[PDB]
Amino acid sequence: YNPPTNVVSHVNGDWFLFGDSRSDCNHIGNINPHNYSYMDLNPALCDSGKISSKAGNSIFRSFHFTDFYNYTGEGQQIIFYEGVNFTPYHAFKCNRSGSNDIWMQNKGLFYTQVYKNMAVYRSLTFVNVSYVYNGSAQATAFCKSGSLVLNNPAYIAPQATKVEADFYLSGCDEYIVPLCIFNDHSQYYFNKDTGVIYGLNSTETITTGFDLNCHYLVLPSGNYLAISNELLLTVPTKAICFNKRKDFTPVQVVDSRWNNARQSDNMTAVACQPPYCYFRNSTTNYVGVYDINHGDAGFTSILSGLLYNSSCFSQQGVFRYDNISSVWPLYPYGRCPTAADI
Amino acid sequence: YNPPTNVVSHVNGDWFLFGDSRSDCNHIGNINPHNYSYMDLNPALCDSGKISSKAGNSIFRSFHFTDFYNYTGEGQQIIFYEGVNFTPYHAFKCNRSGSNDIWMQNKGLFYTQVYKNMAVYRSLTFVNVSYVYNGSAQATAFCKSGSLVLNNPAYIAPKVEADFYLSGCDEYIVPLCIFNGKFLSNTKYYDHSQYYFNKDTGVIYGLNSTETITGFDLNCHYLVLPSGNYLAISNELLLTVPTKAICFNKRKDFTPVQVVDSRWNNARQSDNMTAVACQPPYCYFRNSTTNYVGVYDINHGDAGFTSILSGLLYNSSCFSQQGVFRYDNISSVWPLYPYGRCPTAADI
Ligand SMILES: *[C@@H]1O[C@H](CO)[C@@H](O[C@@H]2O[C@H](CO)[C@@H](O[C@@H]3O[C@H](CO[C@H]4O[C@H](CO[C@H]5O[C@H](CO)[C@@H](O)[C@H](O)[C@@H]5O)[C@@H](O)[C@H](O)[C@@H]4O)[C@@H](O)[C@H](O[C@H]4O[C@H](CO)[C@@H](O)[C@H](O)[C@@H]4O)[C@@H]3O)[C@H](O)[C@H]2NC(C)=O)[C@H](O)[C@H]1NC(C)=O
Ligand SMILES: *[C@@H]1O[C@H](CO)[C@@H](O[C@@H]2O[C@H](CO)[C@@H](O[C@@H]3O[C@H](CO[C@H]4O[C@H](CO)[C@@H](O)[C@H](O[C@H]5O[C@H](CO)[C@@H](O)[C@H](O)[C@@H]5O)[C@@H]4O)[C@@H](O)[C@H](O)[C@@H]3O)[C@H](O)[C@H]2NC(C)=O)[C@H](O)[C@H]1NC(C)=O
Ligand SMILES: *[C@@H]1O[C@H](CO)[C@@H](O[C@@H]2O[C@H](CO)[C@@H](O[C@@H]3O[C@H](CO)[C@@H](O)[C@H](O[C@H]4O[C@H](CO)[C@@H](O)[C@H](O)[C@@H]4O)[C@@H]3O)[C@H](O)[C@H]2NC(C)=O)[C@H](O)[C@H]1NC(C)=O
Ligand SMILES: *[C@@H]1O[C@H](CO)[C@@H](O[C@@H]2O[C@H](CO)[C@@H](O[C@@H]3O[C@H](CO)[C@@H](O)[C@H](O)[C@@H]3O)[C@H](O)[C@H]2NC(C)=O)[C@H](O)[C@H]1NC(C)=O
Ligand SMILES: *[C@@H]1O[C@H](CO)[C@@H](O[C@@H]2O[C@H](CO)[C@@H](O)[C@H](O)[C@H]2NC(C)=O)[C@H](O)[C@H]1NC(C)=O
Ligand SMILES: *[C@@H]1O[C@H](CO)[C@@H](O[C@@H]2O[C@H](CO)[C@@H](O)[C@H](O)[C@H]2NC(C)=O)[C@H](O)[C@H]1NC(C)=O
Ligand SMILES: *[C@@H]1O[C@H](CO)[C@@H](O[C@@H]2O[C@H](CO)[C@@H](O)[C@H](O)[C@H]2NC(C)=O)[C@H](O)[C@H]1NC(C)=O
Ligand SMILES: *[C@@H]1O[C@H](CO)[C@@H](O[C@@H]2O[C@H](CO)[C@@H](O)[C@H](O)[C@H]2NC(C)=O)[C@H](O)[C@H]1NC(C)=O
Ligand SMILES: *[C@@H]1O[C@H](CO)[C@@H](O[C@@H]2O[C@H](CO)[C@@H](O)[C@H](O)[C@H]2NC(C)=O)[C@H](O)[C@H]1NC(C)=O
Ligand SMILES: *[C@@H]1O[C@H](CO)[C@@H](O[C@@H]2O[C@H](CO)[C@@H](O)[C@H](O)[C@H]2NC(C)=O)[C@H](O)[C@H]1NC(C)=O
Ligand SMILES: *[C@@H]1O[C@H](CO)[C@@H](O)[C@H](O)[C@H]1NC(C)=O
Ligand SMILES: *[C@@H]1O[C@H](CO)[C@@H](O)[C@H](O)[C@H]1NC(C)=O
Ligand SMILES: *[C@@H]1O[C@H](CO)[C@@H](O)[C@H](O)[C@H]1NC(C)=O
Ligand SMILES: *[C@@H]1O[C@H](CO)[C@@H](O)[C@H](O)[C@H]1NC(C)=O
Ligand SMILES: *[C@@H]1O[C@H](CO)[C@@H](O)[C@H](O)[C@H]1NC(C)=O
Ligand SMILES: *[C@@H]1O[C@H](CO)[C@@H](O)[C@H](O)[C@H]1NC(C)=O
Ligand SMILES: *[C@@H]1O[C@H](CO)[C@@H](O)[C@H](O)[C@H]1NC(C)=O
Ligand SMILES: *[C@@H]1O[C@H](CO)[C@@H](O)[C@H](O)[C@H]1NC(C)=O
Ligand SMILES: *[C@@H]1O[C@H](CO)[C@@H](O)[C@H](O)[C@H]1NC(C)=O
Ligand SMILES: *[C@@H]1O[C@H](CO)[C@@H](O)[C@H](O)[C@H]1NC(C)=O
Repeated sequence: YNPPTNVVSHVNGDWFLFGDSRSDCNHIGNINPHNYSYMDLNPALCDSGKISSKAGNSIFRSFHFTDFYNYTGEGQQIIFYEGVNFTPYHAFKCNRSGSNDIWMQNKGLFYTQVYKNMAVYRSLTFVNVSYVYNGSAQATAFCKSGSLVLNNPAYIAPQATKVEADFYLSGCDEYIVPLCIFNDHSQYYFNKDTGVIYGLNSTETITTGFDLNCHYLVLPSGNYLAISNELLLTVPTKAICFNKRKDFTPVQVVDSRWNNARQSDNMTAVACQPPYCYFRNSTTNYVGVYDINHGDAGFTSILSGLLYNSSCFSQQGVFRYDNISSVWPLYPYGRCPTAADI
Repeated sequence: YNPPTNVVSHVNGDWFLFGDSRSDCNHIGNINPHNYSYMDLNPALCDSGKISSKAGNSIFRSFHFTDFYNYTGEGQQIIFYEGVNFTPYHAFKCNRSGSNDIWMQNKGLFYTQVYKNMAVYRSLTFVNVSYVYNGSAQATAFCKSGSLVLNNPAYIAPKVEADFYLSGCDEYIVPLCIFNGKFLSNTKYYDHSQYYFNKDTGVIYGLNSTETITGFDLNCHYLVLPSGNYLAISNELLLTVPTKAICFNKRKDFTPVQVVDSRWNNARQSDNMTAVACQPPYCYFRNSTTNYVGVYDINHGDAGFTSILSGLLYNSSCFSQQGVFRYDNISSVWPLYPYGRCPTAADI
């Protein structure tokens, strides 16, 4: 009896968690009353030095908006428990005429690149992208909804019939940058070292509004050039920074959603696929004790696997022991049991 | 005893092999004496319906050149035993001051896409890519060496552009290439420059040239694209456009492919580009520990590789970096990046 269990865990001590208030030990200082029941993470892991988490935030939210947290962490086995802090609930769009679906599509495309690459790099952090433009027209902040203000990519208008800007990716093995457009102007990023050109022409669509479509390029270091044919130019101000190549190690991603009253999405589930990712989810509504949206038994149970080492990680779940079981593990990592007759 | 064995094999009947003369059951017709000793494949498999192979050819060779074979096959587990038919032995380059190194770079990048994608598609074949160019110039063939004449991408020379279409597949591999370095024109130097543009998604893929350490030849990138209506655009005098594509069909659960090293006898220079292309988790690389010494002639019918292919004569439970474990119950080593039903190395 060694069943596949619905938890995130680790083979050894070499792991790292990226999360939000539900695993942010520092949030307790900002709330009254002061206790840890808002967390799904067990408080014994607070001192572990293996968690980079921030209340109200997500990796995607930090990537695109001024509400920035510098998520930073290193490990062989990466675990994610965030994403909810940019959801349909927030109803983000650039204008009144925008579309939240475009932004849900972006969320899904972004996290796909995060997960794929964190299966091959130990280290994730942010860097500020140095960009230079001689057409000093400032940035406008041309995309706002409530307290969410877009600052990556930056907008540049022309001031002192074609606009360009230089940017520089440095210090990391590989970087994610956003390349975006509103769905008649084109947008190119050009690597001057390699000669590779990435671009986006604008084209209409039938079932959406009018908002910023982003693609997330996984780029090398180099001296780049952002170019545009018409008036507006978009350029990266932030990048996910990948370091320290490792043997392929699937990441673990926990479903980050609200209580059913608020509207959530399944874009991290879409992004999380085999062989690079295992998706864990409770079989219940998120019903928190601190408030309705924080401190749930189902998700506390999933995260409880971080309190011990486990042998084998599979699509069905985690097997603690490496010898025998009654189910064949799919897409395994670690020392895995057989389910043959012996 | 259940060790990781050095063979290519299959979990069940659902498999397919892509290869060359060393698994070409026809060809016996075109040689004298008529003996199957030239193959590393076992003749018993000749009527399996699961081999697409052609003597003298390789997938990369058919992709790029006039010497075309329509490689075609479908299976959950895919095995490749080809590649040697484009090697430094052939010493290909376009012009006088060309570079084979560039074409090995090209080889490595092509097979990287082939193996990655045959991990997630059942069916592989070739489609001809039809293109419309409205100028007077023809698709001329200026880049060849021996009996190898480049026909993909095409090469048009009178801003010039041409339509092209990707139909018949879920996804396609097409070449986007340029010549390295800056070409001269009326004192002023200019950069080689080619874009492809999807008119539906709006995505623009492009290449411009740069200075890199002599050896001026065609640098290709191999884009994995969806069906749609495309535009090939040039900012230089010359236009390049895809004439063939690798055609992927029938999405499948992730199933690592198996690649067998394809080299010559050591008297001829081979390359390791398929090894570089074959990496975990999407590919397992099998190679013998000896020099290729063939029996029909020096380059055909080797013991080491005949041994590796013999695993196709039976079903095997578990596939891993170290090799194929036949049985799914118990073993002495822990399988790395396993596929199938794998044994434990634990003490019961
Ligand atoms: C070299 O020779 C080979 C062999 O003669 C030639 O190979 C053939 O190439 C042609 C293209 O020239 C291919 O046609 C296309 O096939 C696609 C796939 O069709 C099959 O799969 C479809 C979907 O399968 C999925 O669903 C089923 C459930 O129903 C599952 O079983 C399966 O697992 C999948 O999940 C099936 O619907 C279909 O019946 C086939 O089984 C098609 O998608 C493709 O359609 C395009 O064109 C259509 C117009 O006819 C149009 O309707 C569509 O819009 C679409 O754009 C098209 O039919 C052959 O598949 C291919 N055969 C083989 C054996 O490889 C090759 O052309 C030749 N090359 C040269 C250069 O000469
Ligand atoms: C992760 O896990 C959770 C739990 O398994 C998944 O939650 C389900 O999410 C799907 C997709 O969004 C929902 O599908 C909707 O179903 C609606 C009708 O469903 C009724 O039937 C269910 C009983 O068979 C019942 O559970 C459900 O009520 C639930 O939500 C109520 C919220 O007001 C709450 O009062 C109840 O306590 C109960 O929890 C409904 O009566 C349908 O109208 C929609 O169109 C849509 O199809 C499921 O309902 C969700 N189920 C639960 C229990 O929350 C979640 O999708 C998983 N995440 C990912 C990313 O896959
Ligand atoms: C598949 O398997 C076969 C056998 O396992 C394997 O064959 C080996 O290939 C390599 C590379 O072609 C050969 O390596 C050479 O070995 C000799 C000594 O016998 C060395 O002196 C050579 O040294 C070179 O590299 C040095 C680096 O410091 C240079 O200084 C020097 O100038 C030389 O160029 C060279 O490495 C090896 O002999 C064969 N062995 C056999 C038994 O054939 C093949 O490489 C494998 N294929 C792949 C893709 O891995
Ligand atoms: C070369 O000249 C031909 C003229 O024969 C140009 O043909 C044009 O091709 C485009 C793209 O296929 C056609 O547009 C398409 O129209 C259909 C239906 O209207 C639509 O379904 C497609 O989405 C697309 O919009 C266009 O009609 C056609 N023009 C004519 C006059 O027939 C072609 O553009 C030229 N190619 C180059 C590279 O200059
Ligand atoms: C899981 O295994 C790891 C080894 O990778 C253990 O980590 C060690 O924990 C002790 C504390 O008792 C430290 O002194 C070591 O420095 C740790 N090493 C590393 C690499 O973190 C960990 O204790 C194990 N967990 C459990 C619950 O036994
Ligand atoms: C990169 O950019 C961010 C955002 O502007 C900088 O974050 C600010 O840093 C200052 C000084 O540490 C703080 O006072 C602010 O509170 C920070 N803002 C936020 C939203 O966190 C960051 O300093 C920059 N980092 C580097 C290395 O240049
Ligand atoms: C996020 O935090 C990390 C971790 O401190 C920062 O990493 C430092 O980056 C600088 C270069 O700007 C290096 O010289 C340091 O050695 C790095 N680490 C430390 C501990 O000093 C990273 O720059 C931060 N990113 C942002 C956008 O603020
Ligand atoms: C931590 O404090 C919170 C207060 O927010 C406590 O939450 C209570 O949970 C129980 C569950 O039965 C309810 O009876 C209360 O109504 C909850 N109060 C609120 C405001 O949500 C929680 O019990 C405390 N836990 C510890 C260990 O101190
Ligand atoms: C794709 O293009 C190739 C051009 O090489 C076609 O193959 C040739 O077809 C002609 C006419 O049947 C034959 O006489 C030649 O022998 C073929 N050449 C080679 C190298 O095999 C092929 O028929 C085209 N396929 C489709 C479906 O149009
Ligand atoms: C598989 O491994 C587990 C993990 O050690 C074994 O569990 C032990 O089983 C013995 C039976 O004699 C118990 O007394 C111990 O309490 C268990 N130890 C632990 C640490 O859980 C299990 O027996 C092994 N199964 C087989 C068939 O070899
Ligand atoms: C979109 O938002 C920007 C500022 O975020 C604003 O300048 C602009 O007026 C808005 N668009 C429309 C159509 O009002
Ligand atoms: C902006 O001007 C500086 C010199 O003042 C130059 O070095 C830089 O490359 C310019 N950027 C662009 C995009 O032209
Ligand atoms: C792409 O959009 C630009 C507008 O900036 C336009 O000039 C061009 O015509 C479009 N692409 C093509 C292939 O026509
Ligand atoms: C995500 O939700 C969409 C809603 O239409 C659904 O079609 C899709 O199957 C879902 N994907 C996953 C991975 O849950
Ligand atoms: C596993 O069981 C099978 C019987 O079908 C056979 O290979 C052998 O008995 C077992 N393996 C070993 C190594 O004993
Ligand atoms: C074919 O060649 C092999 C290798 O020399 C030889 O042993 C065998 O006898 C040959 N078969 C026939 C039918 O001549
Ligand atoms: C490349 O070779 C062709 C003939 O194959 C020759 O005419 C041409 O001049 C060469 N290219 C250049 C740039 O000189
Ligand atoms: C590449 O080269 C052409 C000239 O050959 C130049 O006009 C074009 O702007 C370059 N492409 C990019 C993206 O800068
Ligand atoms: C291929 O060959 C080069 C040396 O020419 C070597 O550096 C590289 O690591 C080799 N790769 C493999 C997979 O054998
Ligand atoms: C492998 O299994 C299939 C059934 O899935 C069977 O028909 C076939 O004969 C087996 N192959 C061999 C070589 O025994």
